[PDB]
Amino acid sequence: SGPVPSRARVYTDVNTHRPREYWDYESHVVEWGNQDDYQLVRKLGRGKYSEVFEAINITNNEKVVVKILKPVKKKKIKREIKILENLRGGPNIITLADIVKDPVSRTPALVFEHVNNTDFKQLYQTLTDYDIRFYMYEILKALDYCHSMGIMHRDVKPHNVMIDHEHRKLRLIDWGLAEFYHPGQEYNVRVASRYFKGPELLVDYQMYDYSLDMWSLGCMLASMIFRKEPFFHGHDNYDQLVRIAKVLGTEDLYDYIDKYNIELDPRFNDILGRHSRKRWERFVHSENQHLVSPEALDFLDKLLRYDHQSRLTAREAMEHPYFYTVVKDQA
Ligand SMILES: O=c1ccc2nc3ccc(O)cc3oc-2c1
Ligand SMILES: [Cl-]
Repeated sequence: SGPVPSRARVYTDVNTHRPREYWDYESHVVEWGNQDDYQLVRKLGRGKYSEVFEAINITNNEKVVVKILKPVKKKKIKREIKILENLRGGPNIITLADIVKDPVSRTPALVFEHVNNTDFKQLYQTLTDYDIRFYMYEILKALDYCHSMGIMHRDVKPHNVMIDHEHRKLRLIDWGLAEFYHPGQEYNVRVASRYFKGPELLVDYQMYDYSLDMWSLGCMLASMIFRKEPFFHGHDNYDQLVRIAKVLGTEDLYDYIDKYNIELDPRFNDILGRHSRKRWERFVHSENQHLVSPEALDFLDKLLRYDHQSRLTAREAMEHPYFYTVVKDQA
């Protein structure tokens, strides 16, 4: 019969009402700077798609971050570039400073404003309940903006959230997998990290939307409040759904399949089986009690849903009682 089509509850036609140039990144022309304006100081870390270095700008002696892209299809490079330019200036969004071509490998290398190289994974152990709500609110600002700009991150994870805890700044990075949202378009499910992949990715439902980022956010929230990184610890893409099914229950799962008429892989039918929907009070123990609250659990539950349309939008999430104390202090 085929899968039931779906659309985004919010920011649905935002790209349609914008000029071609905005979302048609293949036609985007790139103005290239010179690497002889930058000197690499030290490697900040390696990656699957790029190498990252701390660098200095020999024109104003300003510290920057250079991301030397590994060989990948031209349009994917233009995509990341265009998305960065479109989201530039947004709340908690990383700032692409300059676009440069490397002398040695002759590969493009994005230059970003220098942000305190503190990863979200290391700080997890030291976060108080308030710090969690605060930074989750900050991420929600970045997510709501890019969603409003018709852009899905498709790779939300702690490894992609830089935070300057000293000044309480936060930046959402790595937009290399980000894509523009168009109503009706079927996308590639092979995105994001395994532990943060939403159900529709695991069951191969290609017509997803902004809601994908909300699931990944839910996975982060769970890991923080329950002190379990990662929360859903699957071995592969099949086992990942099983780990989820053992928590959210198999009942809602097959109903999600039924609703959108999803052709489920025969493999799942053997490993899924039957599981009840666990209460969140189960994952609570003496070490994480101070992070768990009735407000937290209610908010977390509204993120982790099989049905992507059932998940809260980025704006709705910011209106949840869980952030009441945070919104107050900011005013
Ligand atoms: O201070 C930093 C450190 C690493 C960074 N890695 C990035 C990777 C991708 C991207 O789009 C932006 C990035 O910005 C960074 C800023
Ligand atoms: Cl229970």
